[PDB]
This record gives sequence, structure tokens and C-alpha cells, in this order.
Amino acid sequence: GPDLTEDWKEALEWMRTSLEEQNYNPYEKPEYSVMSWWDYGNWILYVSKKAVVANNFQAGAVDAAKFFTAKSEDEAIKIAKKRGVRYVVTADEITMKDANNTKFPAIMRIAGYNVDLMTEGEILNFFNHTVLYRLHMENAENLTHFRLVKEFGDVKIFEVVGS
Repeated sequence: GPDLTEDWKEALEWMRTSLEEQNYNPYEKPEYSVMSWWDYGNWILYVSKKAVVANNFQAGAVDAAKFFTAKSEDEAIKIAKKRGVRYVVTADEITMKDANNTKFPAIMRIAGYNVDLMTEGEILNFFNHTVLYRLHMENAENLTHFRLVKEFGDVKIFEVVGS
């Protein structure tokens, strides 16, 4: 897809710098450190044994979709804990800010929802009850396992509490 925006590149650089300081055995290392909604074209530039992003594109997409569409924080944190993710990143693009410019329907599809059988109103209502809503729309104020730690434009970086 299209090249990542400057805010995204900056956010990714801030996280890489924060992760570069880590020292581990290579086996205690998390499956991957950053959970975000990737476009294959962008993801291919970051995948490596550094384990910043998911080794397998599809698995990473399903992980992120299940996480973002979760209705309970307990389900979301379970996914993040399993992969050992330290950062979760959101942006206006994956939310329902603009029904005509959103990747949320795609996220819903990957998560297994038949979004195409839903009205715009139903998709918005669904979105408002997700963990993604509580992250991006409320800056994790009502989430106990996630803390907003950095922002670059509308790209928000959340740190998993207890990772």
C-alpha cells in the first residue's frame, strides 16, 4: 500500500529506539514487541529477527484484529500477553472517525465479522464498544492494562502495563 506517513515513521523510530536498549537468552524475548495494523507493503520493511513486528504477516493481522475488536479488556490483554507485546499503536485511520476513510471494516473482516451485513450505524455502535475505542477515543483512561505514552500526530503509542 501507500508509504507510511511521517508520523508513523517517527512513531516506529521512537519505539525502535526504546526497544534497542533491551538486553536478553534470545528465547526470553517476546514473539514480537509492537502490535499495530499493518499494510503488507509497509510490514515487509520491518520484519526480521529483531522481532519488532510479527514474523508472519497474516498471524500478526489476526492478532491485531482480534485485539482491537475485543469488547473486554481481559480478552485484549490476553492476546498482548501471549505475544509479549510492549507497545500497541493506534491512529485515526483504524477508527470510525470517517466512515468513508477507515480501515476498521477491514479489521472487523479479518477478526471474522461479516461487517458487510451491517449498516453504517451498526458498525459505529460495534466500534464504540471495543477496546480500540477505549484506547484511541479515551486515551486508555478507562483501561487498567494500557497507558498512553507517546503521540505523533494522531498516531498513539500505548505501553502494556506489566509487559
